[PDB]
Amino acid sequence: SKGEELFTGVVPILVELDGDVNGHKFSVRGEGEGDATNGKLTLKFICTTGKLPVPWPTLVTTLVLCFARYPDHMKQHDFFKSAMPEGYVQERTISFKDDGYYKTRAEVKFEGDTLVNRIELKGIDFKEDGNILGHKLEYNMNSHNAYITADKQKNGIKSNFKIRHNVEDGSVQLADHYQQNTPIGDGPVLLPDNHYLSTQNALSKDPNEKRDHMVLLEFVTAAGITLGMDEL
Repeated sequence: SKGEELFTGVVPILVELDGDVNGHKFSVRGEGEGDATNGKLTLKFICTTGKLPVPWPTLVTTLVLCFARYPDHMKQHDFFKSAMPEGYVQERTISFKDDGYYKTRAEVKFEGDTLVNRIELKGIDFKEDGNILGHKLEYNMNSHNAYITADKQKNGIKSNFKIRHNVEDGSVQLADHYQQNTPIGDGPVLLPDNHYLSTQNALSKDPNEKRDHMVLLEFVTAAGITLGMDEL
């Protein structure tokens, strides 16, 4: 598979999200670029419908793992780029402890020269003055490692991991992610050995932006697969 060859330079990114959480509807559009050689993403997200009714951090994981940096001696475990350009479907349920849950379905694929992430999100059973609908989460994102396993019986990968959102009162809101990815096209895809992605995020604001928005810098790097015997 020559999908990896599509990520050797800097690749423009488009993210479009339609959301509906407890009947609060919203849209987000993001634009930026990805640099898979460094595992680097830089995007600016706009809530195009006005006010985002959930905290920006709760959408970070939903708003392009094909840009993770896989070390050379792990390239054969990079499912995400192998599925390109025909792309993959990314599906999650994100269960917020003692609160509601998101269900997401995304298509990540190339459209022209641009990597596009198109997401449908439905949120259900949230408390209107909980941490999510009540906007009680701090504007940041803790670094986290997410374990990846192959899903042979689906030709894809799966992953479950916990995100820990800092609450404004010092407590922590748990967001349990269950994720599954499957290719869109029928080409050959890499089924990795078990490994993890290591992720860091920096969230900020654009001074000259009055719209509700999030400026995001993200690094994703693959790890967890051992070495030792490499002399070609």
